[PDB]
Amino acid sequence: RIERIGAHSHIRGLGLDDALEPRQASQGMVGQLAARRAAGVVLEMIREGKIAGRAVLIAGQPGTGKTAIAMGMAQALGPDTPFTAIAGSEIFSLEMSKTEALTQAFRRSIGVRIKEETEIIEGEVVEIQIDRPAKVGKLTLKTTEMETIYDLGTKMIESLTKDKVQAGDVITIDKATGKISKLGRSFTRARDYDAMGSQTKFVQCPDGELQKRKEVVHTVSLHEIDVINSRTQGFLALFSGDTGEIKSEVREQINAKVAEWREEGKAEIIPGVLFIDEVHMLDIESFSFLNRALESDMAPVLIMATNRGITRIRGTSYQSPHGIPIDLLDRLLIVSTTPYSEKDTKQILRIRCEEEDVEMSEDAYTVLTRIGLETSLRYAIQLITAASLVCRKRKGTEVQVDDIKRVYSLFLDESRSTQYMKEYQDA
Amino acid sequence: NLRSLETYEADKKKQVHKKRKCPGPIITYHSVTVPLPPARCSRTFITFSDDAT
Ligand SMILES: Nc1ncnc2c1ncn2[C@@H]1O[C@H](COP(=O)(O)OP(=O)(O)O)[C@@H](O)[C@H]1O
Repeated sequence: RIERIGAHSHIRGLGLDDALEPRQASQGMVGQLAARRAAGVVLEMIREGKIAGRAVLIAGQPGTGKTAIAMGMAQALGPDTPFTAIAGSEIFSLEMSKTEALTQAFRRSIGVRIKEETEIIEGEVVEIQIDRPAKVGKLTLKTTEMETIYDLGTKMIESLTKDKVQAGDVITIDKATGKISKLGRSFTRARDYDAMGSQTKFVQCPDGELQKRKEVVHTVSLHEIDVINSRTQGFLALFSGDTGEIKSEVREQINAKVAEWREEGKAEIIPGVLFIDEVHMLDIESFSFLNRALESDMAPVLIMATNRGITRIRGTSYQSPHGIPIDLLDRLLIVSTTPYSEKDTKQILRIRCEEEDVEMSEDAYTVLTRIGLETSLRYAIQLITAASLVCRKRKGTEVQVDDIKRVYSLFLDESRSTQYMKEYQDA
Repeated sequence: NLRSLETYEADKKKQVHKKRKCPGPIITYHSVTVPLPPARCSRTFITFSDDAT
């Protein structure tokens, strides 16, 4: 519950209507109807997943809400669909090539819902009488509507001895493997032992004696390749990034078995999204790889964001729009974000204030909207926070003009920093 | 009696056989629910066959 509000916490989805009509202000967003409708339609395409290898480029001036609309789409997509957010400079690893990192990122945003039929027996253990030779045992499971006694085997008795199960424990035994899983207790333990005090759990299902076809959908991403590349996979799946596995017999074989599962009804493919923020940092080799990697059937939807116009492509000398080669730039379609006006800026500032739980006068809102239209929006939020803190220190109830104007001089913007920078501190 | 014989064409006997096969010093861990749905609690018992154990 203790998680602080970040720069994109004010947004909590992409405000859209039944007909995908964008709204002025909803779900923490304001203005920018065109790019928001583009986000809505690409999100509909993602949730459809019928087509693979689609790319979208979010372009615009800084502070136009590129990362904002990206996080909004991520939120609107909701759980059950992977959304791999990554920065352009994260692919540069000292233990795995750029192409390998891109393959990892692509396969990481693809999920397979594996269906598994289970048969679990549950109930209340009324009698767990076990005859230890130092071989024979019987279990008396009880439910709210029926009871049954089961003769325990040697291995089952040993498993029960492993996980201590006293009378009155709510357990869920899997008839397939016999794994002992304790859920709780139905009553106290004799009220006499001067220890082991806990709370009592609710009774089990009436038909819990034998659940026939308990369906559990195990969801896992296509990053499962780490499970095969090495005999010990937890080390690679948890921390180790040195996963330069062999592409042959791993990628192709896993894809083939995933197709077999999809055809045989075991699992279903759920393509996610790969959001590369500041994609301009990718080397030209990474762009050349994305050009071809984006053509596979397992290719997720590649959302990208650029904050530049004509700029040199990293790893070469010639320039291209958005710092992306002409090929990949032409392949994808671009979503331009128009700057926000004064009203939109004021509304965004008000939404941020509401998020931060801070209140300020109308004149404060006006002067702060002015300052934000002049300097920037993020700087306006910084001033919101600073003025709220100055007001709290001042013992006031709401932020007045005298606090925003004070923190404006206390904290400087880059435009004024460079102005006072004429002291030639260093070069 | 004839009908009983013809229809006989027991698990308790197999349990008694298992007991026979037991060397004799068998310790049994036994816990049952006992009263203080109705209020109740769990009680634990550990039966020792012979004094050796
Ligand atoms: N539509 C918007 N609604 C609310 N805040 C926005 C919006 N657009 C930009 N911002 C704010 O501007 C700052 C930077 O803009 P951002 O959302 O990152 O877009 P960009 O990626 O173009 O900078 C962030 O602090 C963000 O909160």
